This record gives sequence, C-alpha cells and structure tokens, in this order.
Amino acid sequence: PTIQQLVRKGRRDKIAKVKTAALKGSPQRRGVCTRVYTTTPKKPNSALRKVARVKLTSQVEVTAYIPGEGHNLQEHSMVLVRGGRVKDLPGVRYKIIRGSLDTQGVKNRKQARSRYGAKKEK
Amino acid sequence: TMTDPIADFLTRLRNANSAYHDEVTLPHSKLKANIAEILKREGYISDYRTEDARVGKSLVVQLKYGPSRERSIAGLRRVSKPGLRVYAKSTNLPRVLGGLGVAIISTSSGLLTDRQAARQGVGGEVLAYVW
Amino acid sequence: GKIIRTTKKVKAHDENGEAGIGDRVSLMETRPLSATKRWRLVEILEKA
RNA sequence: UCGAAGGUGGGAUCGGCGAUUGGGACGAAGUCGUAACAAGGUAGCCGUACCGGAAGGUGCGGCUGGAUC
RNA sequence: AUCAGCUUGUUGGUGGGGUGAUGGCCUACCAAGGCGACGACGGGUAGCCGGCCUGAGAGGGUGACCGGCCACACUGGGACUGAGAUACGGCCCAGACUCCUACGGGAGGCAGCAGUGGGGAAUAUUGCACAAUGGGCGCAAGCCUGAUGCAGCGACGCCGCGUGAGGGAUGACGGCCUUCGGGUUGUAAACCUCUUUCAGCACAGACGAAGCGCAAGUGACGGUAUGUGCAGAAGAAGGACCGGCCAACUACGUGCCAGCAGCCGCGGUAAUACGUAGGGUCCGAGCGUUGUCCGGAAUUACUGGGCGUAAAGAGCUCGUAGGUGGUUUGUCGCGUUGUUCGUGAAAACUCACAGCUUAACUGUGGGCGUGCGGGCGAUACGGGCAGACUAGAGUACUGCAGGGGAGACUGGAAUUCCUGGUGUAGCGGUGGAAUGCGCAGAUAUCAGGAGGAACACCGGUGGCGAAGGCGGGUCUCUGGGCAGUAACUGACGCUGAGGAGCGAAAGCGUGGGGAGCGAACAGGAUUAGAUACCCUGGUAGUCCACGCCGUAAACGGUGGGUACUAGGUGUGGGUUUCCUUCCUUGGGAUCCGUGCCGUAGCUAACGCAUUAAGUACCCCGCCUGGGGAGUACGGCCGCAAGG
Ligand SMILES: [Mg+2]
Ligand SMILES: [Mg+2]
Ligand SMILES: [Mg+2]
Ligand SMILES: [Mg+2]
Ligand SMILES: [Mg+2]
Ligand SMILES: [Mg+2]
Ligand SMILES: [Mg+2]
Ligand SMILES: [Mg+2]
Ligand SMILES: [Mg+2]
Ligand SMILES: [Mg+2]
Ligand SMILES: [Mg+2]
Ligand SMILES: [Mg+2]
Ligand SMILES: [Mg+2]
Ligand SMILES: [Mg+2]
Ligand SMILES: [Mg+2]
Ligand SMILES: [Mg+2]
Ligand SMILES: [Mg+2]
Ligand SMILES: [Mg+2]
Ligand SMILES: [Mg+2]
Ligand SMILES: [Mg+2]
Ligand SMILES: [Mg+2]
Ligand SMILES: [Mg+2]
Ligand SMILES: [Mg+2]
Ligand SMILES: [Mg+2]
Ligand SMILES: [Mg+2]
Ligand SMILES: [Mg+2]
Ligand SMILES: [Mg+2]
Ligand SMILES: [Mg+2]
Ligand SMILES: [Mg+2]
Ligand SMILES: [Mg+2]
Ligand SMILES: [Mg+2]
Ligand SMILES: [Mg+2]
Ligand SMILES: [Mg+2]
Ligand SMILES: [Mg+2]
Ligand SMILES: [Mg+2]
Ligand SMILES: [Mg+2]
Ligand SMILES: [Mg+2]
Ligand SMILES: [Mg+2]
Ligand SMILES: [Mg+2]
Ligand SMILES: [Mg+2]
Ligand SMILES: [Mg+2]
Ligand SMILES: [Mg+2]
Ligand SMILES: [Mg+2]
Ligand SMILES: [Mg+2]
Ligand SMILES: [Mg+2]
Ligand SMILES: [Mg+2]
Ligand SMILES: [Mg+2]
Ligand SMILES: [Mg+2]
Ligand SMILES: [Mg+2]
Ligand SMILES: [Mg+2]
Ligand SMILES: [Mg+2]
Ligand SMILES: [Mg+2]
Ligand SMILES: [Mg+2]
Ligand SMILES: [Mg+2]
Ligand SMILES: [Mg+2]
Ligand SMILES: [Mg+2]
Ligand SMILES: [Mg+2]
Ligand SMILES: [Mg+2]
Ligand SMILES: [Mg+2]
Ligand SMILES: [Mg+2]
Ligand SMILES: [Mg+2]
Ligand SMILES: [Mg+2]
Ligand SMILES: [Mg+2]
Ligand SMILES: [Mg+2]
Ligand SMILES: [Mg+2]
Ligand SMILES: [Mg+2]
Ligand SMILES: [Mg+2]
Ligand SMILES: [Mg+2]
Ligand SMILES: [Mg+2]
Ligand SMILES: [Mg+2]
Ligand SMILES: [Mg+2]
Ligand SMILES: [Mg+2]
Ligand SMILES: [Mg+2]
Ligand SMILES: [Mg+2]
Ligand SMILES: [Mg+2]
Ligand SMILES: [Mg+2]
Ligand SMILES: [Mg+2]
Ligand SMILES: [Mg+2]
Ligand SMILES: [Mg+2]
Ligand SMILES: [Mg+2]
Ligand SMILES: [Mg+2]
Ligand SMILES: [Mg+2]
Ligand SMILES: [Mg+2]
Ligand SMILES: [Mg+2]
Ligand SMILES: [Mg+2]
Ligand SMILES: [Mg+2]
Ligand SMILES: [Mg+2]
Ligand SMILES: [Mg+2]
Ligand SMILES: [Mg+2]
Ligand SMILES: [Mg+2]
Ligand SMILES: [Mg+2]
Ligand SMILES: [Mg+2]
Ligand SMILES: [Mg+2]
Ligand SMILES: [Mg+2]
Ligand SMILES: [Mg+2]
Ligand SMILES: [Mg+2]
Ligand SMILES: [Mg+2]
Ligand SMILES: [Mg+2]
Ligand SMILES: [Mg+2]
Ligand SMILES: [Mg+2]
Ligand SMILES: [Mg+2]
Ligand SMILES: [Mg+2]
Ligand SMILES: [Mg+2]
Ligand SMILES: [Mg+2]
Repeated sequence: PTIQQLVRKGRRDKIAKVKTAALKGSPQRRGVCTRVYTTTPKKPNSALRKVARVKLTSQVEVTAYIPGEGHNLQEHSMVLVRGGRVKDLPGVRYKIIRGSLDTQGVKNRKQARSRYGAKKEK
Repeated sequence: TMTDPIADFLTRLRNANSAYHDEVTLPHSKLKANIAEILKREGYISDYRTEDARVGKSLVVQLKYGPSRERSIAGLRRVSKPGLRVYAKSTNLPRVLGGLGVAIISTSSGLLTDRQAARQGVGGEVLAYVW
Repeated sequence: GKIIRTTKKVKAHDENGEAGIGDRVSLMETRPLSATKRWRLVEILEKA
C-alpha cells in the first residue's frame, strides 16, 4: 500500500474475538442451576462428564461444568460460576467454583486442596 | 515515468557495483554532480568527470575496485523520497552502520556529511544511507 | 510521519466586494460578525 | 410573544417474541449411492442455461493446475 | 456510506433593539444561496489533559489516586438577588416517590461525612479534635468549618521485620521403596550452650507550637511513636507444581469407568498425564484460579509484509478531482534548516544531593519539564511567483507490415431437402444388438434446383488489437504501431479514489431466419439399480437487427510507466554500409515485436532470469487462519434470470 493510500484510508486494527461474553468482562457471577445431567465427549475422549444449566444474573443461559468427583447440586440451587473452557465438551465455556454458596468441597481431598475447597486436617 | 533522478542514480551505481562494471554514464544535473562530489570527498568512489553528449551535459562515474576484487560499496538505500520525505533536527541526526557509514544531509551550507554536520550543529533532510 | 497536505475554507468580511475568483489575499482576525465568520480582509495584493 | 409538562397523527432506528419454514455446524453408525484424487475407468476445472432423491449429467465458450503418441 | 446531500434566521448586507463588551444575540427590509467526496449532514460509543501499563523505539491500551478545566445536583423548565449563579443543603411551577393530619392542609431531595435496604464478587466506622494548615466572620479577643489532622476495619497493593541458632553420627525412632546387599526423610531430630528481636509485663517519655493570648495557659493524636528494665526459644507457616513446552518421580487403588487439561493431548488390567501416599521443585504472609490491557504478533509491516501457484492485480481502456515531473538560463523566501533572547503551571519520569535508626513515608535545593508564541541574524535541497532552452512527450517530411474495425457485393466445396432417370433387398448403427427408414421402391449413383451456417490448404508456438478476440475474396471509410530527417511547441509527463465507455459464452424482449449441430424430452441398450456414460430422433439456442445482464482458471493465476544490469539460438518489419557477383538468411551497424535455453541475483521450492518474480522510483486495487459466506438484511442496476 502506498503513501497516498494510507493517507486517504488509514489502517483498521484487528477486532478481538471476545471469549466468555456472558460474563460481560466481569470475572464471576452468581447463578441458579435449572437442570443437572450428563454429556458425552468427542471422538478422542470417551467418558461421562457432569454439566449444569444455570440462570445468570445477566439473564444468559449457559452450561457449567462441575469439577471434582462428587457433588450435591440439585434443581433450584445457589451456584457461583467462574469462567473456564473445556475441550471435550463442545459448547461448555464455564467451570463451577467449589466451596462457595450451596456447594461444599468434595471430601477426601488432600493434594491440590485449595483449588477444590478442602479445609485443613488437624 | 522518469520521476526521481537521485534514486535512479543510486540504483544505477549500485547495480553497476553488483554487475562489476567500471564506467556509468548518466544525464548530468547539479544534484548528481555535487552528490558525486561528496562521494569523491568521502572516497567511496574512484573519480568523476563531466562530458558533453549529443544534446546536453553528461557525467561519468568510475567505480572503485581493489586487488582482491571485493566490492567497495556494500549497499545503498534512499530514505527521503517524493511522498515520504524524512527530515532530521539538529539533535536527531541518523546513525548509519553504527557510525561507520555516511548519511548525506542538505544543510544551509549544502550537501554535507553527517559527522561535520553534527559538529556544526546544523541539520536537514537525509538524502541516502551509503555504507 | 509522512507529510500531508490539507486545506480548510474560512469566510471573511469585505466592505466592497472587490475580490474576484482565483485571487490570493491576506486576512486578520476580528470580533464575531455572524455565524461561522470571524475574520476581515487585509488587502488584495494580486488580481487574476 | 415565548414557554416545560400533557394529547393528538403518520414516517425512521433499536429492538424482544412469534406458528411454521429456509439454511448452517457439531455428533456417530446406518441405508442409498461412485462424485473427485492414477488416461479414477466419460480428463479435470471456470462462466453460464436446462434436467434429475443425491453426489452429478449435458449444451456452448475459455485454461492446462492433463497422461500417452 | 450497509449514513450523499444538508439547511430557511439558513446564509449575506443595511437599519433598529439587545447585552459589561462585537455579533441573526432578537426584529424589519433587500439578494440567493452557504456548507458538501482534502468525507457535510446522519448512526453508536465516550468527560478532556499532566499522567499509568506495556513496548528498545515507533506504537498500542487506558483515565485508578492526585492535580488543571468541563458538565450536573430526583426529572424538565424559568427567573430575582449580587462585583460575581448549572445558584447541590436558595426561589417558582409541572411530574413520580415518601411522610404527617384532628381530612380543613402541609414537608421533602445523602451523586456531604458516617449508616441502612436492593444489585453484586465485593469494597470500611452511625469514631476523636479544631493541636497544626487553609476558609468565613469580627478592631481584636473569640466563634464555626465531616476542608483537614488523627484513630478503627480489610494480607488488596509498593516496603521492612518476626516463627532462631553454633556443634552434634560414616548418621537414634517411624514412614516409603528394595534386586532383601540396603537406600531414603537427615544436621533434619533428641541433645550442651547462646542472644532472646516483635508481641507480653513496668518506668521515663517527646517534637510536631520563634505559633495565639496580655494572659498565666494552650496537643485529639496519646499517655501512642521512642528510649530504659523484667521473665522465658518461650507465642508464631502455609499454598501451587513435579508427560513435553517448563527448574521438580516412584510406589499404592480402579481401567474407554471414575477423571485431568493453557497447545499437543492422557486411562480398552500392569498410567512419571486419573485419585492416595511419600519424595522433590517454585513461591511465601502470601500462595493459585478468573477477567480486562500491551509485548512476543514483522499477526495491519511508516521505520517493518506480500499479490504465479498458500489471500490478493478489478476484464480492459478513455479520462474529471487529486498525487507525482526530462536541462540550464532570474527575485521574493510562503515546504525548510541556519543562532539567539522569549513560554513550557503544579505534580510525575530521569540524574545527584539530603532526612525519617534503614523500610514505605516524606524534609530542602537543583535538574527534568520531549510542544507552542514573538524580536535578531542563513539560502544547498524540498514549493508558488517574476523570464529562456530541450534528453520525456507530441507534431511536421518520406516509407513500412499487419486476421485492427464497420457496411455492401461476390466464390467454391460439403450437409440436408425437393424433382427426374438407373438400379435392386436391405441401409444406418456399437464392445454386441434393438428401437430408426425401406419392399408404397431405401441405400447407392447421375442431372438440376432451393435454402442456411462456416471458410479446409497458406495456418506456425507467426501478425494485429488495450483486453475480450480477430482470418474465402473485392470495394468503400477509418484507428493503432514502427524506422530515418530531426523543422516546430518549449514542463504539455506519469498513474488515477469516486465516475463514465468497451467486453467470451450462455440467458431475456420484439420482429425475421433456421442446412448442420445440439440442453430439455421420448424410446432402444448395460447394470441388482442409470432420472448418466452408448444408439436412434429432436424443441429452445446456435444465425440476423435493435436493446438489454456484465459475469469466466477474463491465466503470464504477475497493474501501468520510466532508468540500469552478462549471452547464445530462431521469426517478423524497416533503415544503412561493405566482401561485392553487387544474384547471396553473404558480412556488419541500428530500432521495434515475438518463441527457447541459460549467468550473477531473487524465491520456502518448482521456478523467473532485459518481454524479470533482478536491483529502484511514482501512483492504484487487493489480503490478514478454515467454515459460516461471496450468504441474510439494507442500498444501487437490471423487465426478469440475476449482478
Ligand atoms: Mg510494487
Ligand atoms: Mg495439580
Ligand atoms: Mg497430579
Ligand atoms: Mg430483527
Ligand atoms: Mg420467536
Ligand atoms: Mg455406504
Ligand atoms: Mg470416479
Ligand atoms: Mg464410471
Ligand atoms: Mg472425471
Ligand atoms: Mg470430471
Ligand atoms: Mg457451472
Ligand atoms: Mg444433459
Ligand atoms: Mg469450452
Ligand atoms: Mg497439476
Ligand atoms: Mg444590526
Ligand atoms: Mg457597530
Ligand atoms: Mg448574532
Ligand atoms: Mg434586522
Ligand atoms: Mg501525553
Ligand atoms: Mg517498542
Ligand atoms: Mg509496537
Ligand atoms: Mg485519555
Ligand atoms: Mg485538585
Ligand atoms: Mg481556562
Ligand atoms: Mg438539573
Ligand atoms: Mg439540569
Ligand atoms: Mg440550577
Ligand atoms: Mg446541599
Ligand atoms: Mg443538602
Ligand atoms: Mg437528590
Ligand atoms: Mg458523605
Ligand atoms: Mg448488594
Ligand atoms: Mg477491601
Ligand atoms: Mg484555622
Ligand atoms: Mg492581641
Ligand atoms: Mg456555632
Ligand atoms: Mg463549634
Ligand atoms: Mg484519616
Ligand atoms: Mg481478603
Ligand atoms: Mg482475614
Ligand atoms: Mg514485610
Ligand atoms: Mg543448635
Ligand atoms: Mg521495644
Ligand atoms: Mg513542645
Ligand atoms: Mg520551646
Ligand atoms: Mg525505635
Ligand atoms: Mg517435570
Ligand atoms: Mg523441569
Ligand atoms: Mg497403576
Ligand atoms: Mg514437597
Ligand atoms: Mg499481552
Ligand atoms: Mg519506506
Ligand atoms: Mg507485513
Ligand atoms: Mg492464491
Ligand atoms: Mg485478480
Ligand atoms: Mg473480479
Ligand atoms: Mg492540475
Ligand atoms: Mg523565516
Ligand atoms: Mg527565535
Ligand atoms: Mg523556546
Ligand atoms: Mg516547579
Ligand atoms: Mg522508566
Ligand atoms: Mg540521613
Ligand atoms: Mg524532583
Ligand atoms: Mg513520550
Ligand atoms: Mg508542485
Ligand atoms: Mg533559442
Ligand atoms: Mg521532441
Ligand atoms: Mg501495411
Ligand atoms: Mg455494422
Ligand atoms: Mg431424384
Ligand atoms: Mg441424391
Ligand atoms: Mg433453412
Ligand atoms: Mg531551432
Ligand atoms: Mg501516455
Ligand atoms: Mg491519470
Ligand atoms: Mg489522471
Ligand atoms: Mg475513485
Ligand atoms: Mg476506481
Ligand atoms: Mg454506456
Ligand atoms: Mg451503455
Ligand atoms: Mg455461442
Ligand atoms: Mg451471444
Ligand atoms: Mg430463458
Ligand atoms: Mg432477443
Ligand atoms: Mg423471435
Ligand atoms: Mg440433433
Ligand atoms: Mg447429445
Ligand atoms: Mg412421440
Ligand atoms: Mg432417456
Ligand atoms: Mg471476478
Ligand atoms: Mg483471454
Ligand atoms: Mg491488469
Ligand atoms: Mg513499472
Ligand atoms: Mg531487442
Ligand atoms: Mg549466482
Ligand atoms: Mg537461495
Ligand atoms: Mg535465464
Ligand atoms: Mg522487465
Ligand atoms: Mg515480489
Ligand atoms: Mg477474522
Ligand atoms: Mg458446506
Ligand atoms: Mg468469503
Ligand atoms: Mg436488501
């Protein structure tokens, strides 16, 4: 591109493909879960993961993955949701934090304890 | 069309250097003549002299080669061109080849070399980098 | 850093309408006289 | 005279929803098929018009990113 | 511009009013325009700046705190007062909300300091004083000041400190592995001595005040900070990681389950990638996750990218506005550097100094404060202006070759059909056969005629045209290009956003033509299947005139123009000269066009290589991972297909 072209037009910078737009750039939201069920991964991975449908304060319906091996979430439950991507599940972009509101840390955790919300043994 | 005598001169000179030629004939002009003058003064070229042609004056430049045939000129490039014209203040004189090259700057005195130009404190538009 | 040539149009005040098309004149600033004009004419140096 | 609020009436923009329909992508695995990649068994492709569940076929014009002789 | 016209006190003049001040600030009268492709009017977002982060720089992101302005005070308006009003706790009115009532009517605006309800991830205490300083009043004393100084809460951040040691074994328990030899946690630990910071308990105890008072005193902070003593190692450590990227591995438990995860990717009975144990790594009063911003990203490339095949040259020209110019002959100095005085508020950044025990903190003086103002001194380039020449370009004189274009006239061969002989049972067809036409006389063959399309050889990797493309002859008119003489013009040159004109085939309207060919559609054939490939027929179309659509792998997948850079081998066109027959692709010089192979060079490679993808200059279009998608909506053109 030549000098007169740059002067006449100007160069437009790239636009960023925003991720987790349901957060509106806000790291955490509170939500209430509507349904809890299971989903299947893609071809490379065969498993049976657990996901939940949560109503956000932003009035946006989004899936939410449940980490850990045990949970007590049922319909109409208070949930705190952060942002986190999973590969195997196609349309899941969020992970449910553990240890807040109605969810309690999964038992028998001693290694990597702070991530999953386990109190200290005495 | 023929739109930049100085760039044409620099490209013909460096093309002759690449092709290992010895003599180049170009149409004569004051800018070409005094640029050849400063080239002679710095010593990158061997010698120049003007001539007469079928129509108007022409200038011939003889390239410089040593015993071991390596090029006396490494490369040329023009920074100030029609359109993008670049200029330098009295303190931001460009550094070329880490000070081992030469920038041609037209000051109130004329086309003079960057080192003595900074010595005088004078400055202007940079013609080309020769190294 | 490339040099750009730009032009703006400013309307001035003359008392006789002595300026024709394609002439160059000198201008001075003044008090506002109406909307979008704040200038007067100095003198006409050349006429085309 | 001006004057905010209010009400009359029709034009634009942002929208939210809407039976049903059109299209797209991801699943995995099944039927129908042989399309393309080797002269892929009709050389390929491009523009265009028609036809057929389907990939496609044909007409006209253009290229070789086509192999033999 | 998926926003092309906007405006009517609008624009301008004159006369009046208006305001502290000029002014369509308001009125009347005159004229029609101003703003507009060097982006107006429209649509969305948003307080601006010194600053902060990132980056070497350019640049990008951003407006925490502080500070310079701006605008507002529940929403919308209006005005009085005053030297000074968006007048927040001033006024008036209309709205919504709340409150009191004895029902007759009234009172409100925490976006002031605290605090409550709601949203949220969440952000403090309904604290003490005018001791210091600013502000208001008053001659002063003195009064007021949620400005301000201070304290309380919160690891949220820049910064300092504490949870100890010296020595102590070829290394005491216990755990984990083992090859059953043993190795691990480990100078770690128990131990003998030490100072015990900071908390804990006591004493002294500030400065912050040459301040104010003609009084006798005045410190909230605080009886804290800070010193001086007492007792005791006594009261003090956790969080992530350990498959490769990436410093850190083994065992135990389930095996395509339960699960991990930033990219690749890890479990289908023996996982350094899952869970538990140890062991080690990183960090530390913080440790990770999450979200936003920069860098690497040269991944928007001015410095600093490409367009042959990966994304891209529009189909190609003419050409308006703009951008850029072939030599030297002349002023003013408006592109510009030439030096000096003259601004750059404070604060921040960078350099050195200095103080709080050093630490944040701040105490002083510099320096910094990268831009912009006027007076004095320069003329080499980079522009207008004030005069001449010509190396680009054009014209002029003579020749040149060409399927360049349009109209008209005309020729032959071939196919089909018709007419008339002759002539007999087959003719056409494919890998094989049958639908097809014949016995009403086919095929074959001779004579004649009719009509439509196209020009075999020359005809080629040859010519022309800008590109699609262009060839039977003849006439008519006409464009472009080339060589020599160089007479003349004397900066006229180039490319060209928007705009306009031409344009393969197919498609559409009207009206004609229609031999051959041939979408669609019928049959016959193959296949398990053919709505195809094959055969027999044949309707649009293919032809003509006028209009239309304007897309092609529209390819050299390469825009144009200019200057320079080694050769060899063919072709075409024209000028010259010399062996000279002066016949001869004889030999040589010159310019233009067009094929092939090759240096240096470039490119990731194939490859290009003077007709560059080589080395540059000028301008223009195009590209920023693949689908979605060259698609929806909107706008423009087209009668529609559609572009
Ligand atoms: Mg280029
Ligand atoms: Mg972990
Ligand atoms: Mg792990
Ligand atoms: Mg809608
Ligand atoms: Mg709906
Ligand atoms: Mg199948
Ligand atoms: Mg095939
Ligand atoms: Mg086949
Ligand atoms: Mg094929
Ligand atoms: Mg094919
Ligand atoms: Mg097609
Ligand atoms: Mg067909
Ligand atoms: Mg074709
Ligand atoms: Mg190929
Ligand atoms: Mg007046
Ligand atoms: Mg007056
Ligand atoms: Mg006015
Ligand atoms: Mg008036
Ligand atoms: Mg700045
Ligand atoms: Mg940088
Ligand atoms: Mg940068
Ligand atoms: Mg800003
Ligand atoms: Mg301030
Ligand atoms: Mg001001
Ligand atoms: Mg208001
Ligand atoms: Mg207001
Ligand atoms: Mg007000
Ligand atoms: Mg108030
Ligand atoms: Mg108030
Ligand atoms: Mg209020
Ligand atoms: Mg307050
Ligand atoms: Mg709340
Ligand atoms: Mg807080
Ligand atoms: Mg005071
Ligand atoms: Mg006194
Ligand atoms: Mg009082
Ligand atoms: Mg008081
Ligand atoms: Mg305080
Ligand atoms: Mg906290
Ligand atoms: Mg706490
Ligand atoms: Mg510390
Ligand atoms: Mg010890
Ligand atoms: Mg102490
Ligand atoms: Mg004192
Ligand atoms: Mg004293
Ligand atoms: Mg101390
Ligand atoms: Mg490792
Ligand atoms: Mg490592
Ligand atoms: Mg195992
Ligand atoms: Mg460890
Ligand atoms: Mg970044
Ligand atoms: Mg450049
Ligand atoms: Mg780039
Ligand atoms: Mg491509
Ligand atoms: Mg293209
Ligand atoms: Mg195109
Ligand atoms: Mg012009
Ligand atoms: Mg000057
Ligand atoms: Mg000065
Ligand atoms: Mg200055
Ligand atoms: Mg200062
Ligand atoms: Mg710095
Ligand atoms: Mg000190
Ligand atoms: Mg300083
Ligand atoms: Mg800076
Ligand atoms: Mg100019
Ligand atoms: Mg003359
Ligand atoms: Mg000429
Ligand atoms: Mg001819
Ligand atoms: Mg005609
Ligand atoms: Mg007959
Ligand atoms: Mg016959
Ligand atoms: Mg016919
Ligand atoms: Mg003459
Ligand atoms: Mg031209
Ligand atoms: Mg042009
Ligand atoms: Mg042009
Ligand atoms: Mg344009
Ligand atoms: Mg254009
Ligand atoms: Mg036209
Ligand atoms: Mg037309
Ligand atoms: Mg055709
Ligand atoms: Mg046609
Ligand atoms: Mg049709
Ligand atoms: Mg028609
Ligand atoms: Mg017709
Ligand atoms: Mg046919
Ligand atoms: Mg056919
Ligand atoms: Mg029939
Ligand atoms: Mg059929
Ligand atoms: Mg195209
Ligand atoms: Mg073509
Ligand atoms: Mg082109
Ligand atoms: Mg070019
Ligand atoms: Mg040549
Ligand atoms: Mg080489
Ligand atoms: Mg290479
Ligand atoms: Mg080559
Ligand atoms: Mg070339
Ligand atoms: Mg290139
Ligand atoms: Mg994109
Ligand atoms: Mg698709
Ligand atoms: Mg697309
Ligand atoms: Mg539309």
